[PDB]
Amino acid sequence: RAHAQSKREGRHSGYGKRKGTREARLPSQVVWIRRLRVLRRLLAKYRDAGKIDKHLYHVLYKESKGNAFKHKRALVEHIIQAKAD
Amino acid sequence: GRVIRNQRKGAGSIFTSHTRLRQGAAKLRTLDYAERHGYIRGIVKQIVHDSGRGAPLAKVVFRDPYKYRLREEIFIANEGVHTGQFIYAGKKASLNVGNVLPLGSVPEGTIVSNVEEKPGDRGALARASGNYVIIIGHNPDENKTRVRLPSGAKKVISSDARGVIGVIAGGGRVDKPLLKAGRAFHKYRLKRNSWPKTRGVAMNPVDHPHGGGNHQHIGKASTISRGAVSGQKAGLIAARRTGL
Amino acid sequence: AKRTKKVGITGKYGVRYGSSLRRQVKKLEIQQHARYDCSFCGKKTVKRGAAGIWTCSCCKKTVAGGAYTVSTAAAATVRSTIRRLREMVEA
Amino acid sequence: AREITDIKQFLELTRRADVKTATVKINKKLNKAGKPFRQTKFKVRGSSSLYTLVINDAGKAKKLIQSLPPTLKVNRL
Amino acid sequence: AQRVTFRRRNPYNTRSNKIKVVKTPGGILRAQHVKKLATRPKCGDCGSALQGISTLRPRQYATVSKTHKTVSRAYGGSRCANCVKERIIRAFLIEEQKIVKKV
RNA sequence: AUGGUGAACUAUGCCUGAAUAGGGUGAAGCCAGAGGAAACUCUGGUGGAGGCUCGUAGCGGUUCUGACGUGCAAAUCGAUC
RNA sequence: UUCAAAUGAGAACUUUGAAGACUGAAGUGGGGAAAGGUUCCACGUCAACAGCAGUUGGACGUGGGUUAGUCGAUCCUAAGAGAUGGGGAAGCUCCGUUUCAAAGGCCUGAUUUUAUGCAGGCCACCAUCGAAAGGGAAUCCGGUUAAGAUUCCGGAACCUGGAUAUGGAUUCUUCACGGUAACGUAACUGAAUGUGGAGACGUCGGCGCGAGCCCUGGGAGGAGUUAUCUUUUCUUCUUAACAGCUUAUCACCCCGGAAUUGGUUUAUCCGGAGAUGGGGUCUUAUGGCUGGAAGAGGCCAGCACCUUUGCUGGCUCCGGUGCGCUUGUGACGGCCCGUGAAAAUCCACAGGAAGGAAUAGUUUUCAUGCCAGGUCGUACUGAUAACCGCAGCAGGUCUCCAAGGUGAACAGCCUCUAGUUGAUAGAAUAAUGUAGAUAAGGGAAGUCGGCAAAAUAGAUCCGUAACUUCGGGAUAAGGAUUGGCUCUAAGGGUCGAUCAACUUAGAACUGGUACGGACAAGGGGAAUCUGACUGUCUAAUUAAAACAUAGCAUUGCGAUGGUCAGAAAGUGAUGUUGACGCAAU
Ligand SMILES: [Cl-]
Ligand SMILES: [Cl-]
Ligand SMILES: [Cl-]
Ligand SMILES: [Cl-]
Ligand SMILES: [Cl-]
Ligand SMILES: [Mg+2]
Ligand SMILES: [Mg+2]
Ligand SMILES: [Mg+2]
Ligand SMILES: [Mg+2]
Ligand SMILES: [Mg+2]
Ligand SMILES: [Mg+2]
Ligand SMILES: [Mg+2]
Ligand SMILES: [Mg+2]
Ligand SMILES: [Mg+2]
Ligand SMILES: [Mg+2]
Ligand SMILES: [Mg+2]
Ligand SMILES: [Mg+2]
Ligand SMILES: [Mg+2]
Ligand SMILES: [Mg+2]
Ligand SMILES: [Mg+2]
Ligand SMILES: [Mg+2]
Ligand SMILES: [Mg+2]
Ligand SMILES: [Mg+2]
Ligand SMILES: [Mg+2]
Ligand SMILES: [Mg+2]
Ligand SMILES: [Mg+2]
Ligand SMILES: [Mg+2]
Ligand SMILES: [Mg+2]
Ligand SMILES: [Mg+2]
Ligand SMILES: [Mg+2]
Ligand SMILES: [Mg+2]
Ligand SMILES: [Mg+2]
Ligand SMILES: [Mg+2]
Ligand SMILES: [Mg+2]
Ligand SMILES: [Mg+2]
Ligand SMILES: [Mg+2]
Ligand SMILES: [Mg+2]
Ligand SMILES: [Mg+2]
Ligand SMILES: [Zn+2]
Ligand SMILES: [Zn+2]
Repeated sequence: RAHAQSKREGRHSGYGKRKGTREARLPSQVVWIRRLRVLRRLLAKYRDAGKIDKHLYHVLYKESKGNAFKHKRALVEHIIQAKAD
Repeated sequence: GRVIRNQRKGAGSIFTSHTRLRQGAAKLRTLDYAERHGYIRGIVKQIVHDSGRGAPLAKVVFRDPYKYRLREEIFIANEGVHTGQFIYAGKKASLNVGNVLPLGSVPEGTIVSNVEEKPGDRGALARASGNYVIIIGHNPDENKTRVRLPSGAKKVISSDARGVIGVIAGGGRVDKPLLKAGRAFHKYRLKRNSWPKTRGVAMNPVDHPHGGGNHQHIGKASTISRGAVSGQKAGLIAARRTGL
Repeated sequence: AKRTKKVGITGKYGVRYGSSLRRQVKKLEIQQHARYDCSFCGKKTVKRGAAGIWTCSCCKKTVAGGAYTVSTAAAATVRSTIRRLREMVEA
Repeated sequence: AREITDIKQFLELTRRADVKTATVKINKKLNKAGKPFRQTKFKVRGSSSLYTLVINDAGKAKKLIQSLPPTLKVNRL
Repeated sequence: AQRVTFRRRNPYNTRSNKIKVVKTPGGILRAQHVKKLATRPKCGDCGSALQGISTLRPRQYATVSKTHKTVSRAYGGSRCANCVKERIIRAFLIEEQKIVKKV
């Protein structure tokens, strides 16, 4: 339990403590699935709330699939700029 | 010496055909009153794969003329035949792909398949995928029909023999390289025990007429006469010529 | 991006079997794995099952065809020959 | 194995001509948001099934006991 | 960390030797042998599953009422509604077409 | 030479079952973006193919020509593979 | 391995207690298939056997022990085996399995002399054997013995076969009503014959969901530690078959009519052959609540006492988390010149032969009630001692369950549960060995030969040639970094607030410059001979350049046939086959 608390604070995680590859520790597909589900969940929420019409929703749906946005914050800012123009 | 490999196959112990997954024998309808006078209509219910056979098979259901029930037949499917299609078989059937007609009821140049050698044997000729028989003429006297066979030979067949209009489906199969020993393994796994094959010159004299010697060589002409006996017929049997 | 220059689908075989043999398999692998128009429902939903069997995802129609293509060149010629001969029997 | 919720149906089971035994169980349990109350279960032993009637009202429970047929063998706790 | 054992003499992991781990009122983990799952009845024409029909092992159908094994319609429990609709329309139109061919 | 007995080992086919961590590589198909008059050409992702690859259980048995060599053993033991 | 006690004539070896250790969940743990056959358990006992010992034992002597309508066998069929009818053979016998055969019996009507003679029709499938892992009607929990249990006891269920009554339902419109529909229900006639479904099925990949396990918060008990510290460490808090209600991705129905194309998966598929959207229907894998059921089981406290040994009290509650582990399952996707059993058995539908109501009948597919369920197997070992190897032999022998930490990991290393502590011992430390190791300077000078050994090794970042079938070569080659500690930034869910995961990057500080600190873990390069590759063989001296392989070519054959088998045959293999085939090189 004491060791787990140290790990939660960021300790024992340097290059000298890693034996598997980055993929073995955390698969890149798992990271992608988390991010795309985050982006798609936000787009449906905005469209249902009426903040975005279906025409702009469809454009942003295929941009997120095309790796246009690196995180949720980048998508929200892009929506604001699109609505500001 | 001992009994050679090609002699052991006739005993039929481990060299029998692997027929567990076969859909059934592919035959035409039994030649009956409806076929030889008029026609009878069937329906293609499904087109299915057959293990050990390149060409697909079609299941066609006909009504029993003399009993209230349905009779199912297994046909070798031709190109263009689809599920739900009506198939017409008999002397008075139309000239369409999939129909079964006597050879004397079609004009010259008609392409047919699953042709009967004799009327009623339910199909013997042009059964493999992509093969067909070409009708080249008729002889109304003596009721004979002249056709061309896939091997190129010319045969005289009775005009009452039946055949299916079209060409056997699945053609072009042998144009694709097998590319590996594994695919050859799975091919003959559904057919029979004949693969792989060990060369005779790699054996000992007790095993094969080509065996032995301080080098691998046949040592005598590989052209064997038609009159040789079992244990001698290894190589090129009754060869008229050799070379490229 | 473009991942391979010329091997295409035959990149799964690596460097084995020879280039000429891999080239021949490439032509027939693309044909057998493609989607074809259904002559019954008009959609592009026909794919091969076993060799010589072609089924449409819609409308549940199965058509007997070639080993790696829906229709071979020989089968097309046979249809024209039968159609020409049929027209000379009724009229 | 089977639970009944209608009291009128319960009395019909007690005189079904195949029922010979019954038991009464008292449970001291708590209600949704108050102090514990008294729960009683009336169990009728049929030929193939056991019927259980549960009533959470003590006042209504005592009346049911007095209404049971005398010929029925009743087991307490 | 309790470990379980088979409750029959079959020691192999076959389709008829499936088990599920359950916890008993005695507070221990014990293997529970489960039967193979049932398959829904299929339509006679299109082959899709039939709506409103119970999913049971073949022998268990004899132990349930007729309500669980049919639908209140022609060919109920044998053909689906859309396939029955096709049969009725096809039967009517063809029979009408036969009359106009007769005259 | 005559008449008999063996496929519980093993060889091969068939029928019906069961078994096989974690990694590397990243083929088709698909999405977005960039360049160009056009044909089309590049970039980033996605995807997870192979009688591919590192390496456990498993299967096999290269070397030390190691141990043993009236042995634990009429073929085994250890390391390496 | 050690100390002590007990027993005994006698104790390194038996029993008990204490201590030190190991197996470390792919076990030295807990069950089985085959094989063995009483080795199982108790009492008595030590001549022989346990290559020392023996008071002990799988030894010796005498007894005890295996309980089933629900678990298997029994039934079904698989590859295959094999009677009959017939044909061969001097003959023992051979062929063949639906075959050149007059190959057989259940629905009844007819009869109240008696039991079935006798009228139609139906059906022609035409022995039998073949699976303790395939198919398959039906059971669970708690308790109980020296040794038995899903088999005994208590409680609670279910199936099949057979008897029958009541209630309910239905009928004077004789064989039910509702919903536009998908369809719903406590029921709600149906012979021959026909059709359909279930039985019934490959493999790999990721994703969703369920169960058990793992981790964890609060609280109610018990135990450990306490010089000091620790609201702390460990442990208990459980819910079966079955039953009622309810619960679903997929699929389907109704309304409506779409380009400013929309919807939508991690994975690109769907829509005028009707999308999105709104409202509905259904499968019940699965979960929830309740009955079963707290009366059980579990954890504690207070009382009796040689004793048959109990008696009385409490508590057994409420949450969180996930690329976790194992396993089940759903919707999908990849692959084949490979497309991945059969039968018994059960149900539904189409059909309409018959039987039926008014002072009366039918439904045992609705509910309740009554009776029966035979035969054989069942103990135990399952292996460094119960099997096979001449044996209590380091060999061989099919399979299920699988905790914590480290770490990519079922690797190695340590620990909990459980199980063992068994292998003749004591003393000494010569040579020579077997096994494990280290060496100054030189660095293959050794040797047939770098044989053996050493060096390299994880991860992150940088960098990477000739050649090439353009796929590779490649971890090419060649470099740098890695601890601890204190911080910072970014990446989410539900509804401004609130809650919850280890992933990556960076910066100071710190040390005998150490940090994949044990464990774990590639030497590399330039060329020649040879086989293309993966694969295969001389069980027990040869693993290769040998065999095989894809590719290429040649030969025979159109069935009254090619190749091959047989003593013969009304006999066979290829052949459930037909030249894109079979056969021979
Ligand atoms: Cl041979
Ligand atoms: Cl198998
Ligand atoms: Cl070895
Ligand atoms: Cl020495
Ligand atoms: Cl070569
Ligand atoms: Mg990814
Ligand atoms: Mg990826
Ligand atoms: Mg040789
Ligand atoms: Mg010779
Ligand atoms: Mg010769
Ligand atoms: Mg079984
Ligand atoms: Mg054998
Ligand atoms: Mg062979
Ligand atoms: Mg390898
Ligand atoms: Mg040696
Ligand atoms: Mg010696
Ligand atoms: Mg160890
Ligand atoms: Mg240990
Ligand atoms: Mg004993
Ligand atoms: Mg002795
Ligand atoms: Mg002695
Ligand atoms: Mg016989
Ligand atoms: Mg049998
Ligand atoms: Mg026992
Ligand atoms: Mg037992
Ligand atoms: Mg023996
Ligand atoms: Mg022996
Ligand atoms: Mg030195
Ligand atoms: Mg030195
Ligand atoms: Mg030298
Ligand atoms: Mg020298
Ligand atoms: Mg070496
Ligand atoms: Mg080689
Ligand atoms: Mg490999
Ligand atoms: Mg050898
Ligand atoms: Mg060797
Ligand atoms: Mg060779
Ligand atoms: Mg045969
Ligand atoms: Zn279509
Ligand atoms: Zn349907």
